[PDB]
Amino acid sequence: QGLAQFIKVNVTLENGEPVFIFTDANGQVCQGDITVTQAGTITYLLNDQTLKGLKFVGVGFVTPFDGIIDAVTISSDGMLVQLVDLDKTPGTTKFQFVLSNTANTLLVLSPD
Amino acid sequence: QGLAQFIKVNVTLENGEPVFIFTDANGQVCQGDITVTQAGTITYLLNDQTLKGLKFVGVGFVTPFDGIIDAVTISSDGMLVQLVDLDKTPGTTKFQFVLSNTANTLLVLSPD
Amino acid sequence: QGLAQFIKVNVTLENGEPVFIFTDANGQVCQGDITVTQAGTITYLLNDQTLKGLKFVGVGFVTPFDGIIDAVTISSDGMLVQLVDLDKTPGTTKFQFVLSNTANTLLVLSPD
Amino acid sequence: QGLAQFIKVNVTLENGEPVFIFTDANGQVCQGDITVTQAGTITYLLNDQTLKGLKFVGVGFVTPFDGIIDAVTISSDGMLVQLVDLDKTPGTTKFQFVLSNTANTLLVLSPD
Amino acid sequence: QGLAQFIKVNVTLENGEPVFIFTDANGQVCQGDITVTQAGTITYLLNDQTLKGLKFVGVGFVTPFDGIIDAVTISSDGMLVQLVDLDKTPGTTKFQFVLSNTANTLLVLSPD
Amino acid sequence: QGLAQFIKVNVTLENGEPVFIFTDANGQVCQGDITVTQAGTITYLLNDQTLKGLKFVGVGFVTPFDGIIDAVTISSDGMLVQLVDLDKTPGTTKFQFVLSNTANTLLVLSPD
Amino acid sequence: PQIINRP
Amino acid sequence: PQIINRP
Amino acid sequence: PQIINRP
Amino acid sequence: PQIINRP
Amino acid sequence: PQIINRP
Amino acid sequence: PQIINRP
Repeated sequence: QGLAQFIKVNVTLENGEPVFIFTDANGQVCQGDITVTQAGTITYLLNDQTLKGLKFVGVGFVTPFDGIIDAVTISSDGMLVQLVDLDKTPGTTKFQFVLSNTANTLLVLSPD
Repeated sequence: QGLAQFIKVNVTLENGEPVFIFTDANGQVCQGDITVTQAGTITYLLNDQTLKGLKFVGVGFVTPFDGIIDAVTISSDGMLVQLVDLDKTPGTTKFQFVLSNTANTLLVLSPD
Repeated sequence: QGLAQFIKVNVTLENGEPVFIFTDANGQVCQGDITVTQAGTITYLLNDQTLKGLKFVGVGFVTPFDGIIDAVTISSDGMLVQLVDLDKTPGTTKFQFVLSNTANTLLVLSPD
Repeated sequence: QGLAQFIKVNVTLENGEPVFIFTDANGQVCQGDITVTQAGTITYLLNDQTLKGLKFVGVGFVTPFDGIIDAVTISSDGMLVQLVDLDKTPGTTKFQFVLSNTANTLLVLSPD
Repeated sequence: QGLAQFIKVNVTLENGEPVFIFTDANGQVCQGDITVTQAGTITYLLNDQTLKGLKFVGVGFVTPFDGIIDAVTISSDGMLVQLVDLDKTPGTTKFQFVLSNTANTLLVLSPD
Repeated sequence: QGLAQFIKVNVTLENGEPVFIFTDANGQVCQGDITVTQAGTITYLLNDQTLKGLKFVGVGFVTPFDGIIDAVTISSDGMLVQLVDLDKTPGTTKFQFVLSNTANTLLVLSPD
Repeated sequence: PQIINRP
Repeated sequence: PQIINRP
Repeated sequence: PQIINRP
Repeated sequence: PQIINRP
Repeated sequence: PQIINRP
Repeated sequence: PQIINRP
């Protein structure tokens, strides 16, 4: 039985555009990247301070079938996305948060 | 940082009606009930063997504001629901799985 | 050609939690339970006085395939759910209202 | 308490295009039109025989605020739409079924 | 490579009911009808001045399979609907805008 | 009035992972990139040959508020996304297609 | 179709 | 609530 | 509205 | 099922 | 991909 | 962000 990690996704504007600043349980800025050394979950909680009505709509992957992340879940209010990582497949994967916003109809992506 | 628990919600038909049998990581039948000793997540994975096209649509509560469970997430395919339990508020809560099915337009509830 | 019954689902808070009080056409408190002695419909209209943003998302059944209720319909604003009961199958069924709410991401269930 | 009426919306193709033929409880073709003499419901059940994957998405009105029909409900499978007509406001309203289909992304409308 | 036309769908109330007034790029009232003499798109932009919370939910057709319009797209905020017209099939087609509204649960249709 | 451009988003699997190959109206592979010299639309049509059930869910931006693209529309079947570019704001923007798939619950992103 | 109301 | 059918 | 196609 | 919290 | 605007 | 798996 495995590890439940909690990361906060703080989003601010700078120069009119979104900046993502991840925060760990301690309240320290972390880089975002996680190492998973057993079957578990990563819960990401949105702290939208952009005033732009951000909501998670999903977690996007350029290599979605590399099997590093098994599943994504999301809450009905878009404040929470969770990844299930059964940690069977070794290797690494890069992903980006996909979010809706209320100013316009384009999706927002965290940096690649 | 906390516990990621995994439970499997196997659903079968008996007398034309759904029966829910929970299974732990070791493959043992469990009662379904959990104790949370610190902040974490409970991941439930649906094993629908009713041939009725079941999908999770949510997790329902008669006392939804008792604060025991903080949030519910669900996967786009309805095979996974996760609960976030931050374990700040002590006490106990009872819930029921709410699911859609393809035979008809009524929602399915696990037993109270 | 059959009976169209109209029940109001008044929801209040008590002790921070939802209480369901059904009201009939006369404005009298009724128990909620209906007897259907011909093909018809039951229209339930939500009067949410909990300030918690309740909306019907469905009507849930522990024995969803007992065929007593044939179908459920719901309105786009979640204020109305209707049951179609063709009254072919004799017997009895228990159901619970499933509702979303704006305070959190858990579904609300009326009592079993 | 009021009338629950049931009409069947049979849809066929003729000249590659949908034709709507309404059927009453006795199995007779009807014009579609109804009179409401007291508060009630009209339930329409889709019998799609066009092989085009039709589902109700709603019931459309050119005078949607004329108050003749109070509400529209629909089933999760798109086979049923119900109108609530509380019969307070006298007058007449004309409406059209709006439906999705699986051949393409245009919505289908029954005749005005 | 083809023509991208932009029409504005201004909606007002008159006598409590919706009136649709189309406006072309020049700001002149136009009749609404378009002639397509090559593969292209028609972008319709909603200017809802009815205070009734109108949003496009689709573009409806009594002859949806006549193949004059190939596809419909819509924006997540319901302010924009676009038609793709590959202009392969000659002939003519009539359509109506289908829109949701916040006063009630009936769909709104522009005139046939 | 402006240009309606059409690009085809062919998606194949290579090394178990999606590859995006863009095709212009002449059937030539293109880089994907466009220049807009006046107000118009870019229509992208999905040719999914990955057997993975891909559908467009949106078009994602790291600088979603840069005003280069004004709006995004999408078709109900997820085969088409259109961008509206009113060409008022000069500059350049980079985006990525966001898509659902049927193998799993992670979103697919085209390369940054 | 048409709906006619007569309270 | 409970629903009772008697055809 | 009406749409007229002339390829 | 039931959930029991003990911080 | 990239989009370039030139009014 | 990146995710690294070590079973």
